[PDB]
Amino acid sequence: SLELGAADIQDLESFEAGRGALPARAYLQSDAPRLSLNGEWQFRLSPGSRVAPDDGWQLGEALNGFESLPVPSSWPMHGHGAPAYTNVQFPFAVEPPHVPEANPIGDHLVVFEAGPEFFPHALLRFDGIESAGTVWLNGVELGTTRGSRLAHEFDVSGILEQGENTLAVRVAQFSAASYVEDQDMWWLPGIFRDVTLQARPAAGIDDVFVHAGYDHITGEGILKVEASRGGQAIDAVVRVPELALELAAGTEVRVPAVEPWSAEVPKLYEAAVSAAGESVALQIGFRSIAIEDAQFKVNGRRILLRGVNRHEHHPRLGRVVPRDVVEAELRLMKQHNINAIRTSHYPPHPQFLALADQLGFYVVLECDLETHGFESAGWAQNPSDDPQWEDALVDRMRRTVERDKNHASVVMWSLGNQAGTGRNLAAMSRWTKDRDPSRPIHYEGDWSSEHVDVYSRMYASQAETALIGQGIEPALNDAALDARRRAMPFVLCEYVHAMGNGPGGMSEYQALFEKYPRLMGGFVWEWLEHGITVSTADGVDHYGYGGDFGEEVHDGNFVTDGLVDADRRPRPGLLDFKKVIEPLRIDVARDWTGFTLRNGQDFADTSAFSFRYEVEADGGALDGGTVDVAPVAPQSETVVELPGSVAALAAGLSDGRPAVLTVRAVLGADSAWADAGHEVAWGQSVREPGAPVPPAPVEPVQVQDSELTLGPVVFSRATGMPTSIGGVPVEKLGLTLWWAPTDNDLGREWGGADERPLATQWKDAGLNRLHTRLLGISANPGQDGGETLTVRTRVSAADKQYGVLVDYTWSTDGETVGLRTQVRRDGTWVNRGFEVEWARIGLEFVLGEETELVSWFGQGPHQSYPDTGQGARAGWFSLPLAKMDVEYVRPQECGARSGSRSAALQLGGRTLEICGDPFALTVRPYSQDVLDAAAHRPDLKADGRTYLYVDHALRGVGTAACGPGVLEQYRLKPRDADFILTLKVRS
Amino acid sequence: SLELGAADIQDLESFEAGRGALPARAYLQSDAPRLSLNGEWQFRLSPGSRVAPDDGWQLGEALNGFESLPVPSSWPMHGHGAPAYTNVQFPFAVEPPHVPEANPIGDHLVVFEAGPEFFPHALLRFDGIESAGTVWLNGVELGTTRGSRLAHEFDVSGILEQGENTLAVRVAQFSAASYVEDQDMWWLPGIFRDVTLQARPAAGIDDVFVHAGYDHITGEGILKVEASRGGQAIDAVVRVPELALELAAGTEVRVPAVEPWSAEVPKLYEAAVSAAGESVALQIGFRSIAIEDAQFKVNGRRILLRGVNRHEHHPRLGRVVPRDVVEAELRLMKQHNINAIRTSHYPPHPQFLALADQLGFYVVLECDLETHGFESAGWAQNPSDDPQWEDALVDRMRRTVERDKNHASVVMWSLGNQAGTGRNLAAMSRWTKDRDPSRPIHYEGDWSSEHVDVYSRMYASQAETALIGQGIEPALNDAALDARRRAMPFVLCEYVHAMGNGPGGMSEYQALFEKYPRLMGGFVWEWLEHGITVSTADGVDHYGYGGDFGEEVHDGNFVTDGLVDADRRPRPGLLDFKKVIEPLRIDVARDWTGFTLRNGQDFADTSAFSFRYEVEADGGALDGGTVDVAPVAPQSETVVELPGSVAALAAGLSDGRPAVLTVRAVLGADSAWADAGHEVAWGQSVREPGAPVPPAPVEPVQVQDSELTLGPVVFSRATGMPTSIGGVPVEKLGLTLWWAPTDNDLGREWGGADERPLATQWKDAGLNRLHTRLLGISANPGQDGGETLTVRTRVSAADKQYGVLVDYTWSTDGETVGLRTQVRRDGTWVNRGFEVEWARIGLEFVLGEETELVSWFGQGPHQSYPDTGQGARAGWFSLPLAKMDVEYVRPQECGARSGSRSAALQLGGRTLEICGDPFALTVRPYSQDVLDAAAHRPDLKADGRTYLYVDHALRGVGTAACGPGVLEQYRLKPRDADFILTLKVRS
Ligand SMILES: OC[C@H]1O[C@@H](O)[C@H](O)[C@@H](O)[C@H]1O
Ligand SMILES: OC[C@H]1O[C@@H](O)[C@H](O)[C@@H](O)[C@H]1O
Ligand SMILES: OC[C@H]1O[C@@H](O)[C@H](O)[C@@H](O)[C@H]1O
Ligand SMILES: OC[C@H]1O[C@@H](O)[C@H](O)[C@@H](O)[C@H]1O
Ligand SMILES: OC[C@H]1O[C@@H](O)[C@H](O)[C@@H](O)[C@H]1O
Ligand SMILES: OC[C@H]1O[C@@H](O)[C@H](O)[C@@H](O)[C@H]1O
Ligand code: NA
Ligand code: NA
Repeated sequence: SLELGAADIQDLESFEAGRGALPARAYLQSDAPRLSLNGEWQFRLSPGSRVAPDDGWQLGEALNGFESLPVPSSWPMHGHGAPAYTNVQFPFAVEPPHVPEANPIGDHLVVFEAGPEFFPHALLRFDGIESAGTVWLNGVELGTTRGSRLAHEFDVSGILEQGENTLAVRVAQFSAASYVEDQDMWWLPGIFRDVTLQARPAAGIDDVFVHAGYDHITGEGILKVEASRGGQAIDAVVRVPELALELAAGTEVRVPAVEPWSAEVPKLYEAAVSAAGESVALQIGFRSIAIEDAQFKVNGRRILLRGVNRHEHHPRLGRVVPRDVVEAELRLMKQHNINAIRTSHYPPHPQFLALADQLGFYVVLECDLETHGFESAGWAQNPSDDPQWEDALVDRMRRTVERDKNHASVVMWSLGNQAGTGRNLAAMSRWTKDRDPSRPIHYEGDWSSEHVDVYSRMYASQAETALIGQGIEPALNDAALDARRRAMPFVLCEYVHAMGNGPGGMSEYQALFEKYPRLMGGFVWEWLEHGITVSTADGVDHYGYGGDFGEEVHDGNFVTDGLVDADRRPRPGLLDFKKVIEPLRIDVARDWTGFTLRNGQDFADTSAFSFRYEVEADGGALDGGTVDVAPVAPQSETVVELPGSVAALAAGLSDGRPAVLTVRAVLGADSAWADAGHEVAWGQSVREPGAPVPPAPVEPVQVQDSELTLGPVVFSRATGMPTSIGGVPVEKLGLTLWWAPTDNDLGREWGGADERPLATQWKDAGLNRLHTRLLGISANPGQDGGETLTVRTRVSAADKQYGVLVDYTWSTDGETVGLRTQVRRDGTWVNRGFEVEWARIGLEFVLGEETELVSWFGQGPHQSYPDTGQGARAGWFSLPLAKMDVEYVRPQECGARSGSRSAALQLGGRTLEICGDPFALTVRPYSQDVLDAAAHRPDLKADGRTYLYVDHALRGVGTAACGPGVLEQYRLKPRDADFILTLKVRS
Repeated sequence: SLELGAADIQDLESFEAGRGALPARAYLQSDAPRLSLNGEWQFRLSPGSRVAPDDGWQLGEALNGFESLPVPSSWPMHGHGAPAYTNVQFPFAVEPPHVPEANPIGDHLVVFEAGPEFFPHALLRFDGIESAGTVWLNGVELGTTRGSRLAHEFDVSGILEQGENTLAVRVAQFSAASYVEDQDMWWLPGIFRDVTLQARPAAGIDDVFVHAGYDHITGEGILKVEASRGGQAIDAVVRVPELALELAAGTEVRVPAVEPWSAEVPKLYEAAVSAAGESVALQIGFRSIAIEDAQFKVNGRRILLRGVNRHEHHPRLGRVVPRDVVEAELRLMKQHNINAIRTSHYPPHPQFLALADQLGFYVVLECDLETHGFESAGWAQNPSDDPQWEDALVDRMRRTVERDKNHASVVMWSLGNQAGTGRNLAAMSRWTKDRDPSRPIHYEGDWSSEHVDVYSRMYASQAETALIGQGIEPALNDAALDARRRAMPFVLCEYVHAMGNGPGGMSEYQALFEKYPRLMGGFVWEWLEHGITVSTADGVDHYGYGGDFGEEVHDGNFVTDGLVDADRRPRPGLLDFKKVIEPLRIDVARDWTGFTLRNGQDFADTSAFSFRYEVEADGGALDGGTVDVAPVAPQSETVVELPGSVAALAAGLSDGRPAVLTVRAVLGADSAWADAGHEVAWGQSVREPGAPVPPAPVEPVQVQDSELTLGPVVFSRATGMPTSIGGVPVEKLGLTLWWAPTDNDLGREWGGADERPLATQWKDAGLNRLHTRLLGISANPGQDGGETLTVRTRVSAADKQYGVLVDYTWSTDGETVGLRTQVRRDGTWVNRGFEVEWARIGLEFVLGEETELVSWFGQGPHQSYPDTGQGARAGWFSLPLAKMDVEYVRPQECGARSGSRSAALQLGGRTLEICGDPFALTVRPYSQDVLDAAAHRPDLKADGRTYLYVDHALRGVGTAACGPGVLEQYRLKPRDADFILTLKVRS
C-alpha cells in the first residue's frame, strides 16, 4: 500500500463523532479563570491530505510555510483559497464517507502562556471548527472534532505546562461530516469561533440544567436548578436575590409570584449557583410551553410567531459575526416587529442565546444536520437512515441540546433541515424528548410528523395553509398518524422567500395566521443576503455571489435571498414585512372622527405606546398631536375618538383636494431595542385627489415639412413620437409590456403544463424585443379652432403574428397636454401553445436630459408592486434620482412606485409634471436592456438620458424563485385597455 | 394624413409582382449590341422610407450623401449596414404585407453613354435586386422589380438618349416580397447581379424555346426550336452544323443519330437561330426525362442522383459569386463525385446553367419562394394559400421557367421550399405543366404530392427511406392520392445535414439508394458554409456567423452547415461523401489475387479510367503498376486478376507484419473538370498488424519518499499518476468519457421522452466536469523479481452517486511499458430519469511538452469517427500537429483518427510511441475545456502542453442538428471495459 496520506484520510472518512472530548455540557458563565486564545495565529494551507506535511510543525519547528492568520476566522475570507457557494448540490462526488482529493487542509498554531491558576486542572474549548479538527497540545494529540457549529472541550490536565505552551490544530475543509452539513450557504473552512482555556478548580460545577416553569393559573414559578460535576449531582446553593430565594440545587420549589418571560416582556431574574470552588451566573426566565387543542401556547396563551431564519454571515469575515453586528442586527429585527428566530440550520454562536433571552425572541434552536444533496438520488445512501451514522447524529443533537438548554428564549428544538426521513432522526428525537421534555420538537423533513410535536412545512401555498388552518387538509394514509398530526399546531419554518424584488403575497399568509388558532405563524426565508464584498478591476466594491469565486458548481445568486443585505441594510421587503406583521391594527374612520384599535399582542397591553395623529396636505402638516388611549388588553379592541380639529379639517377641505390622516403607535419611552418615538404600527385615511381634467383642445396642429407642433409639443412626422414637450427633449415614446426579470421571474412555476420561468416565457414570446410600426398620423377637429392629433401604431415582435394596436390622442390648451392611450389586442397572445402574460401596460418616455429629483403623490417612500408595498404609506415624497433605485446584488426590475396620482421630474431648469388615475412611476438613468443584462451593480451605467415609466397596469412579483408565484388576483393577462394622462412643463 | 413616406410604403406593401417590365423570356446569347453597366456607381443609404430623401437625386443633383459602391453588390458587404442571419424566424413582425419602420433604403445612381447602336430600340436588364427596386432613366420611372433572384427587363425606347444617360435605382431591403423570401441564409439587400443595356434590332428574336428529346430505342434526337418576337412566332432559321441540319424554327424533326446528354457524358451541339436582324447562339443537349414504374429515368435509364444543395454565397462579396469561383467550385464538386445540384432555394446566376450543361450535372432548378416563418403560427396567413398572392407567386414561377427552359441540365422544376401547402402552389404547378411538360415538377412541402411528379422529403430517416424504397410506407388517407404517390419515385431533396463534425450515417442511406429502384438518391444539405470573413481586434481573420453582426434575432452558426467552407476548402465530410457516392465499387480479394469491379454509372462504361494498384509496407511501396480492364458496362460487374507479384508479396509477408494493397480507378486522361490521374474510386485489402505484446514484468517498483519508479516510468505517490515516461513529462493521466459537443450534440433528438440535446444531457450529468479519487496504489509480484503496479481510482462528478472504478496496471521490462486499464461501473448511470450516454471510453495524457509531428498506422489522413471516415483509407500517415485539427467555424470535437493501431508523437528530441488494439488517436495543443468554451477559432490558444487522447471506444457523430441522431449501432451506452496499450520512448 504505497499512496501517501492514507491514515489522515481514514480519519476524515470516519463515521464516528470524533474522539477524546469531554462530555457535552452547557455553555456557562463561571468565575473560574478563563483565557481567550483568540488573536494572531500562524497558518499553513495544503491542497489535500496526501501532500499536507508531517514535518513536526505541531511543535513550532516548521515556521516556513506559515503566515499570520486571525483566529477565529473563515480562512477563505483572508486570501487562502476561495469561498464556494452551493445550494443543494454537493461540491464533491457523492460517495459517503469518502472525501475528494482536492481538500484544503489548514494547519494552525499558536504559542501562549498559562499561569498557575490553570493548574492542576484545565480544559481547552473550541466553539466551532469547519469541518474536521485534530488538536495537539505540546505535541500530544488531544483528539478530534466533528459537528462544525458545535462545541468541543478537551482536558489538558497533565499536558498543559506552566509558562509557554504550543497549540496546534489541523483543520480539513471536507470530511465525512460534510455529507451531513449541506446547508444552502457558503462552504467556509476554519476555526471560526472562540478558542478558550478554562481552569477547572476542585469542588467546581461542570454542568447546570435550569428548569423554570410558569403556572398561569396561580402566577407561580416552578424552579429546579440541577448541578453536576464529573457526571454526578452535587450539593450547590442557588440564590435568586430578586425573588428572595436561597435553595439547594436539585430541589423543585414553587415561587409565589413571578413575572413570566415572553418575547414581548422578556423578564429575567439574575441567579447564581455556587459550590465551594466555583460559581455560575445565570439569567432565569420563567415560562412554560404547552401544545393543547392544536395550538402552540406559552404561559397559557396561544402566540403568533413573526419570524425570520437567521444564518451567521458577515460579508468580509464569513461565519465570524462580530458581537456588535449581532447586537445591532437583533435590534434591527425588533425595530421591524420580528419576535421569533429560527437558527437556520445549526446552533448559533453560544453568546447569541443570552441576547435572545434579553431582547426577547422566541427561538427555534436547530441542530447542525442537513443532507439535502441526497434528495437528487431518491435519498439513496442518506445518512439519516443509515445505521453507520447513528452515533454521529445523536452526538450532534446531544451537543446542540446540552449547550443551550438553560435559555428561556429556546421554545423548540429542531432536529435539522432537509435531511429526509430515517431511523437516526427518530433516535435524535427520542433522545431529546427523554433529556428535555420541556420543549416541543420540530422537524419539517418527515411530513407524517411521527416523531415531532408540531406540524412544520416550508413554502406551503397560502391556499394549502388555509386548509391546514381549518383542519381540513387531506388525511395521512395511517389513521393514527393522521389523528396525531391533525391535532398539532402548524408552523411555516420557511415562507415568503425574500429573494430580490419581493416577497409578494405576504398579506394573504398573515390574514390566515391571525384568523386560525392552529396556525402558529411563520419564519421568512431569510433574514440576510450572504453577499461577499469584492471589488472590480477599478476598485468598485460590490457584493459577489455563487460563481464569482471560480466555482465549478454553484447556485449563483440564490445565496442573496434576504430581507437585508449582508451589511444589514434593509431591502424593501423588510419594510413591507414590518407592516404586514405589525402587532397593533389601526383602522382610521373615513370621516376622520376616530380609529379602531386592535391589540394583536399576546401578553402586553398598549400602555407602552404613544398614539399620535397627523393631517398633511400639499402645503405640509395642517394639524397633529397625541391622543390618550386607555390600555387595551391583548387580543382586544376599542374605538378611539380623535380630537375634533381633525374632523373639522376633513369637513372644511374642498372636495378633490388631497389630504392624508395618519395615526401612529410609537414607543412612549426608550426600550432595550429602540428609542422613544420608534414607530411600531400605523393606519391612514386618504382623501384622494380628483381624476385629471384633460385640457380643452383649443390649440391647432401646425404642420411643418418634417415636424408637427401642437401647443408645447413637437412631433416627428417620420415616427409620430414627440421630440420635445415644453422644451424637454424626448428621444422616444412607446408602449411597454415587459420588465427586466426579477429573481422570482427566473423561477419555475410548478403546476400546469407550462413550467418555463416567466422570464423564459417572455424571451420566447419576444416580449423583451418589441418593435413599433407607424400606421398613420391624423388631426381631428377639437374646440374653437383647435385640433387633436391621433398617432396610430402597432406593437409586436419579430417573427410573431400577435400585436397590440396602440392609438395616442394628444390635445392641448397651450399649457397642459392631454394624452389618451388606447390599447387593443390584434390576434391572440399565445406562443408555444401557452398564453403570454404581460409585466405591465405602460409607457416609456426616454428624455434627452438627466433627472435630478423625483417627487410624487402616492405611496412611499420605497417601491411598491401590486402584491407588495404594504409598508409604503400614502403621502407626498421627493427623492434624488439615485435613491429611487434599489441596490439588489443582481440588478433587476425594481423601484416602481405604484398607486401614484401625480409626479414631477426636475430635469435641469424645467419640471415635467404628470397626472393620472392611479399609475406606477419608475425613473432610471439607464435603459431596461442595461438593467436586464447587468449581473452585478457596476454593470449599470448612466447614459445621460432619463427613462420614465408610467404604468396603467402592473403585475405582482410573487415568490416564484422558491414557493408560490404571483397569486391570480395580481397576474396581468393580455387585455384591451385605455387610460388618460395629463402633462405640464414648468420653467 | 400627416406621416411621411406613405406612398413609398404603399408600394412596398403591394401584393403585385411589380410593374412596367417586359414579358419574361429566356436568357439568350445574341449578337445584338450589349453594354454592361456593372462598375462603380454612387450610393446613398437611408434607414427607412419615411426619411429616404425625395431630393431629385434621380437626375444626379444631390451628390452629397452619395459615395462610390461597386455594382453588382450586396451592400452590407461593403460597410453599409450589416449582414443579418435568420434561419426560419422572420427578422420583422409577421403581419403581411406590412414592412417594419427600420428598412434600409439604398439609392443607386450611374451615368453612362449609349451609342447609336442602341437606337431606336433598347432595354435595360436587371438579373437580381434584393428585394424591391424602383428604376428611373433620365428621370422617367420605368417600373419596379419583385422576385429578388429573378430577372427583369424594361423598354427604354424613347427614354434612352444618345450620349449621356442617368440611371437611378431605389432598392428597399424589406418589402411584401420578404414574406415569400425566407430562405435559411443571410438577409443581404442590393443590386447583386448584372445590369445590362441591350439593343433590340428590328426583325430580331426575343425568345427561344428549345425542345431536344432523345429516343433511346432508335438513337434519334427529336428537335423543335421555337422562336418569337413580341409574343408572336417568327420565321427563323436553325442551323446545327455538327448534325448537318438546317431547319425552320417551329418545326419538329427527327435527327437520325445523336449522342445523348447526361451528367456523365454532357454532349452538347452548337446551334444558331437566325432572323434577319438578330442571331442567337445555343448549346443543345438531347435528353428525355420519364417517370415510369416508380422510377425517374433519363434517356430510358434509371439514374442515381449524387447531389448537393448549392446556395450562392461568397465570404467577402455576399450574394455576388465571381465567375472564377463558380467554375472552380463546380470542378471541385465533380472532383468529389457529385453529379447533381439543387439550386437552393432560388434561381442561380443566369450564366450558371451553361456551366452545368457543359460540366455535367442533373439540376433541380428551384423557384424563389419560401414562407417557412409562417409555420410557427400554424401557417396562418401563409402567402401560398392566400388569394391576394396568386399573381405574385405565378409570376415567380413564370420568370423562373422562362429564363432557364432551354438548358439540358435542368431535369426538374421545383416550386420553392418550405412554403407549406396552398392554392397558389397548385396554380404554379398547373402553369408549369402547361408551359413545359418536358420536365417533372418537384415540391416537398405537400407530402400528399397531389401537384407534383416525384415524392420528395427532407431528412427522412434511413429507416423510413428503406420503407419507401420497398413501397411499403403508410398510406395516405385518400386512396387515389396514395396510389399516385406510391407509384412515384422518391428523392431526398435535403439529407445528411453537414453541419460541423459529420455528417454521420451517410453509408446507410447510400446502400438503400443503390438497392432500391424507386430511390432516386439525395442532395446533401448543403454544399457550402455561409461564413463571412471578419477580423478580431488584433487583425486575426476568421469566419463569422449569426449574431456576430449585432442581430437582435438570429440563428447562430446554423448558416455554417456545409461540406466546404465559404472559401471552398473541403471539410472532412466532403472527403467522406466522395467515397460514399463513388460510382465504381472495387472489392479487393483477401488473398490479393484480384478484385471485383462494379460499374455503378448509368450510361458510361469504365474506359475513361486507368486501374492502378499499390502495395505498401512500413518501409514504403513494395510494388505497384496498372492493370488492363476490359470496359465494364453500366450496372455490370467483373472480376479482374492482379499481377502475380502482388499475391507473391502477400504470401511472402510474415504473419503479423502490416501491409496495405490499394486498387484505384483514376482518370486516364484530362477531363473538363480534373486532370489525368485524378482518383475517382478505390478499394483496399489490409493485412493487419498483430495485437500488442505487453512486456515481461521483470523490473521491480522502486519506492522513494514521494515517488515510485518502474523502469522508465516515474509516478507520484500522492496521485498515482505518472509524472514522466522515458523523460517525457506527464502533467496528468486520467479517464475520459466526454468530448466538447459537436453541432449535432447541440441538437435535440426528437422522439422518446428525453429531448434534451446530448450536450445538455452531458452537462446535467456532470460528464463535462469529472473528478478522480485515488483509492490505493499497490505493487504485485511480476516475473523474475519484477513487479507490476496497480493504481486504483474512481471517476465521478460533483453531486452524483454514479461512478466508474478505474484500475491501471503498469508493467515494464525497462524499455517497453504495458498499461492495462479496467473500467467498471459503480452504480447506475442515470440522471434526471434517463440513461447517460458516453462520448468515449478513453485516456487523456497531458504532456508537459509540445508535439511537433504526429504519425500513425490506421486510417487517414483526415479524421474518422465510427459513423464517418469512409474517405479515410488504411495506411501510414504523418502530419504536423497543426494539420491534425479541423478548422470548423465554431470549434468543437474533431480530429480523432479512429482505427489506429500505432502512433508516434515527436516531442522535441524524444518520440513517444503507443500501440494498441484499434484505438482512436487525437492530439491537440489546448484542452477540451478550451475547445468547448471557444465560439470562434481565435478563442483557441496553445498552452505549451500536448493533450493526447487514446480512445478504446467512441460514439458516432450522427446528424442530430437537423435529422437523424447517431444510429443505434454507433451509440455508446455505459458499459464495463478493459483494454491494453504498450508505450515506448525513443531518444
Ligand atoms: O466567536 C468568535 C467571535 O466572537 C464574537 O463575539 C466577537 O465579537 C468576534 O470578534 C469573534 O471573536
Ligand atoms: O433613529 C435611527 C434608528 O435608531 C433607533 O434607535 C430608532 O429607535 C429607530 O426608530 C431608528 O430610527
Ligand atoms: O418609428 C420609430 C421606430 O424606429 C425603429 O427603428 C424601431 O425598430 C421601431 O420599433 C420604432 O421605435
Ligand atoms: O452577376 C454579376 C457577377 O457576375 C459574375 O459572372 C462576375 O464574375 C462577377 O464579377 C459579377 O459581375
Ligand atoms: O492536383 C490538384 C487538384 O487539381 C485537379 O486538377 C486534379 O485533377 C485534382 O485531383 C486535384 O488533385
Ligand atoms: O489526484 C489528482 C486529482 O487532483 C484533484 O485536484 C482533482 O480534483 C481530481 O480530479 C484529480 O485529478
Ligand atoms: Na439584470
Ligand atoms: Na466550442
